[PDB]
Amino acid sequence: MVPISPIETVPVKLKPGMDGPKVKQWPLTEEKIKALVEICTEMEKEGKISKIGPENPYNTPVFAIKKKDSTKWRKLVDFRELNKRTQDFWEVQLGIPHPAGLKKKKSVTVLDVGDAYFSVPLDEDFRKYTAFTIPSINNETPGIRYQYNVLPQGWKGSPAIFQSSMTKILEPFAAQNPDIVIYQYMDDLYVGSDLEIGQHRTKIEELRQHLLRWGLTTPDKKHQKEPPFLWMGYELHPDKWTVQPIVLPEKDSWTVNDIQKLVGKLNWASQIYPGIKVRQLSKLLRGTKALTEVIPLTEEAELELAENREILKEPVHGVYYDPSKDLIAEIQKQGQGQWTYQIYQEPFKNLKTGKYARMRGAHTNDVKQLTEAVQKITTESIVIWGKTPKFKLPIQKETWETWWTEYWQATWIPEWEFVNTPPLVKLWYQLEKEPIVGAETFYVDGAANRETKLGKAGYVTNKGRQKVVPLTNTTNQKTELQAIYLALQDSGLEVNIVTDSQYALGIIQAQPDKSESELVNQIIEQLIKKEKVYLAWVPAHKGIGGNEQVDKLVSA
Amino acid sequence: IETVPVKLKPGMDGPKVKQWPLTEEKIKALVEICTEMEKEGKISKIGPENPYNTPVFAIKKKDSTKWRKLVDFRELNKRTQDFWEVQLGIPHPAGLKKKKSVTVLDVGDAYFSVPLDEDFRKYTAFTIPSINNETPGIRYQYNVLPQGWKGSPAIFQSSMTKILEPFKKQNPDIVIYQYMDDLYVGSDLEIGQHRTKIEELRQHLLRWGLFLWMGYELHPDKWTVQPIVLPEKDSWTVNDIQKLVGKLNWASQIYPGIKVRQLSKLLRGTKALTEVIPLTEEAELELAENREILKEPVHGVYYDPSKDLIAEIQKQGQGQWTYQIYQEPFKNLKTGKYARMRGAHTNDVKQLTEAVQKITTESIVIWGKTPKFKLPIQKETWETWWTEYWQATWIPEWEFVNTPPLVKLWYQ
Ligand SMILES: Cc1cc(/C=C/C#N)cc(C)c1Nc1ccnc(Nc2ccc(C#N)cc2)n1
Ligand SMILES: Cc1c(CO)cnn1-c1ccc(F)cc1
Ligand SMILES: Cc1c(CO)cnn1-c1ccc(F)cc1
Ligand SMILES: [Mg+2]
Repeated sequence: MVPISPIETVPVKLKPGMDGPKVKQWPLTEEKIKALVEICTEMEKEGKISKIGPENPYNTPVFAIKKKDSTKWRKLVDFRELNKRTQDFWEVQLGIPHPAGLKKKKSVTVLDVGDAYFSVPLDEDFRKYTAFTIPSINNETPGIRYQYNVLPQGWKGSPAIFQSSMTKILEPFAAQNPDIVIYQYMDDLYVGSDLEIGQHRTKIEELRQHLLRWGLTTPDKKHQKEPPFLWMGYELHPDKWTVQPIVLPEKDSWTVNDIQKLVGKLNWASQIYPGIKVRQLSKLLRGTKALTEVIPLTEEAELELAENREILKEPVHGVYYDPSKDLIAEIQKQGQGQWTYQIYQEPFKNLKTGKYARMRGAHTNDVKQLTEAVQKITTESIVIWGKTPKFKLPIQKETWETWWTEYWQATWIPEWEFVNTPPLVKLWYQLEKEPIVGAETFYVDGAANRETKLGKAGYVTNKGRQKVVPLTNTTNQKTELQAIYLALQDSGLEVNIVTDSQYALGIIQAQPDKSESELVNQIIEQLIKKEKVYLAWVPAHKGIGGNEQVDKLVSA
Repeated sequence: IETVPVKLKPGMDGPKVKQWPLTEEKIKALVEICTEMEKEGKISKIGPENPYNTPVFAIKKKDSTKWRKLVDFRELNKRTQDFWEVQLGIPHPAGLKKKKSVTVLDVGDAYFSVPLDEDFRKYTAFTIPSINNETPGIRYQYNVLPQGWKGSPAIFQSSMTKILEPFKKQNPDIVIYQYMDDLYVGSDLEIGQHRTKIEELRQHLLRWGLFLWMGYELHPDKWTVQPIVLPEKDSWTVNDIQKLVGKLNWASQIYPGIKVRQLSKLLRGTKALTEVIPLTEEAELELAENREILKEPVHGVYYDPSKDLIAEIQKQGQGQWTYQIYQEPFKNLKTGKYARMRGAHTNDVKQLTEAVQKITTESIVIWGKTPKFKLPIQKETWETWWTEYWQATWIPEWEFVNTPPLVKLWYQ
């Protein structure tokens, strides 16, 4: 006997106040019972389960599932109830590596750890909660009672405990062999390196020797698995990666469910294929959510789909990360609140691509969206590469400078350079800091009846220009904007506007270039045509000249 | 030896808080720091049976080549029981803000000498993430009192009093205040002499068996405030008067007797914004009466220790920021303005982060607690960048303002 190191058990508890499962065993056909008896007899010989006395109060139901085509049964213990009562664990399998952050490897070998997969010991005090019963034939004897000595498949704690146990075993090997990488997925270990293939093979044997210390055997006959690997929806190759094949179906009719799966495919593709756009296709899913409902595609959605098909015409691959080189991120504006980006090190070789969509809100502008896109790419890049890429942005340095210095919020974007690739992001209007000498002054106001929704909007000016428009289906807030629109419409290229509307000021001070409100949009269109606009606020009803006058006119 | 029993609040489980993304250089710094801490027995590796997490990062202090580990215990602190245990409470010294020099020392390293209660340790769990999650995150928990945890100064307090006993007796005029990992030491002495006493205090701690060498020099006696002031002009445009009336209207919420009637009647008729309006007698008197009102403090302003402090900040442009600290609206406990530089001439977010830290410091000195901030920034912008500029060992609460305040005008 060669002494082996025991794998240390993880102490496990039920959630506070909760007891273990007690769940009736379903009746089973005599056929299924005999198969379970045989299966458990073998499992018991291997030390995986043990027969227990009558004193154990707990139970979890056991099933016999027939493999398709097979004459051979499989045992299924349904742990759903125990899992509800089991404590939460630290789950390390969240945070999957992104292929774009991986490093190129000369060789990647796969080892089968399945022997260990079913061999990790379960905490002795917790074992009783895993009790199950094979029903006796004819119900004429007590059922055969077992409990698990090892991590049960399907139990809540098995994946985390297996991963942590394997990690602890592998740790000294990884640490003392910096020239390889080791990754654990299910019952396989993947080992890559840049070593000469002989040396690489040596490291593999050494790893096999190291695992033997715990008595974990890796099969002599080695793995069928080779690069390329199909993993988590990707294809990993030694020098490149991509997403698994993306094929968009042909249809004369589309439903909620199909458009959902279409967008999901497009979203997945967008991390490699540049320029993917989901806006119009996503819009078809607005509200609704009756899954089998057939939605007519808009012309816009058809156009977007056709554009995506062309992008997806032939395979595209990303390269891996070279830590000795800068990361560059480039962004383009696609329209309709859509942004797209590429991250690369060498020109014309992308590590990855991606997209960003405008957040839903009443009002927005291109500069804010660009800023948001930058912060998203930054965060993603910290996750994947641990550093911020240098940005190439379709906005001039002078434009950015004017924006951030005058914007009411603190705002920042990290090191970046202008790339001239239309459409460029620009400031469509900027309001004056001081009243304009020689420009006509418009005092505006509006008011609406809360019940009838009847209202008025208008202005009076220092030149005696005046207007009041009667309105229907309007609100006080809307009339305040309506009045500002009239002042813009009727004035020359330079204008001073005085309003009492905090609402209107709040919107305009937010500097939107686009809005869900048609009124705000037409106001923006007017602002764009002016040379100079000064907007002044005064409090309402204070006796302020020209504000008093127009307030009276519009109050009916 | 003999840990103080610690528990969470009734009905509360431990913090589970996601670790945010860390740069390569921060991960590397944390790996080195934690390797040593583990060797010194301060922290221990933990298993999967510990679900809890608190975020960690690292900062580089002003004038230092070395990283400092910073755990963000904000969630754990909310969930931890308050401490009445031996001590009823520390009445906050009111004289601290009256000293001519207050030096801030990082004393947090002393906490590591006290073992943490065995059953509470799991709640201190934290993770060092790996780049691109290529290797499992390194999981630790504290075996001793962690820096940044509110229970630490509470539990260490008996030891600290003992350590500082000969210094207090030798120096009765010195005001020493402890907040989290910071020790605030005031004096009215000449600064060279002040600095000597500080180093004198340092040795007391050092000889006890030890970032202590540092100090942060404040002068709270010179801290100013921003009363409401009105322009003094020889000629007023229509625009000037409208701004004045607007400002006074706003002020009249804060102050009882403000009147705009006579000033507003200067605006009679509809006039060009740039036209100069001479002031009438009635308007001039009214303006004078308003000026006098504004030289008095605000009525019914009082600090309530049972209520949160709220801090609002406005960006005034050209590296200028104004702020107000209050409990109830329009009753300001403090107002202020920073024309302060500290680099960041091209970076708004660095400036804001520095402002947040300076305001929090002021709040600690004056009331002995941190304010909840209302920050004029988008959440995503703040969260992406703030940890790059953070130099403090504590962190305050914050929320985000997405609608431009009209009142920015009048603190300007
Ligand atoms: C995450 C990961 C998944 C698999 C495999 C998962 C599966 N199935 C295999 C390995 C070795 C790793 N870990 C790492 C770590 C650093 N660089 C790399 N680069 C790298 C990995 C695979 C190929 C290939 N072919 C090329 C380069 N892999
Ligand atoms: C989400 C967050 C916080 C939480 O306030 C602090 N830093 N971060 C963060 C850190 C790195 C990033 F890239 C993006 C965000
Ligand atoms: C131009 C517009 C919209 C759409 O832009 C909504 N209301 N109004 C409007 C209608 C009449 C007005 F006098 C002023 C504004
Ligand atoms: Mg009105």
